[PDB]
Amino acid sequence: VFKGPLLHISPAEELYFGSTESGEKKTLIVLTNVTKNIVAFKVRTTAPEKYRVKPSNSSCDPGASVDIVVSPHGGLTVSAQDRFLIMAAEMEQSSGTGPAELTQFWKEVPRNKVMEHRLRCHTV
Amino acid sequence: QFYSPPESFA
Repeated sequence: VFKGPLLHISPAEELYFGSTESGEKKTLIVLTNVTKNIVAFKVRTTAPEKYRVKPSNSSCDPGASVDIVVSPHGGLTVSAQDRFLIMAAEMEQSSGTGPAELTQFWKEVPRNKVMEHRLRCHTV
Repeated sequence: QFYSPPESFA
């Protein structure tokens, strides 16, 4: 329950991974756009080879909430050293939200406009 | 220290 300038993020600090009905370990991040503009967001991790992050580079309409599902690839297990990074920035009202528009946005957005929120993983 | 995972868009 983290309240930021651009996004509210659930959970606020620590990710819990539970077993799904298929045996996989999955956790959920929910980003809620608390502004009046589209907010583009990226997810980065300290273990890029390890996690499926669906989605990892998207956008969120004003007042809407978007789910990010995170799971280690089969055979890998969550580790307490693993962290996650949410990067977010407001877009223009007119801009599109395809992969090409998002990629161009992240090249032009100034650094001091990009919110960042860090999350760690619970293990024991 | 933070890296982009395999890209996944909407």
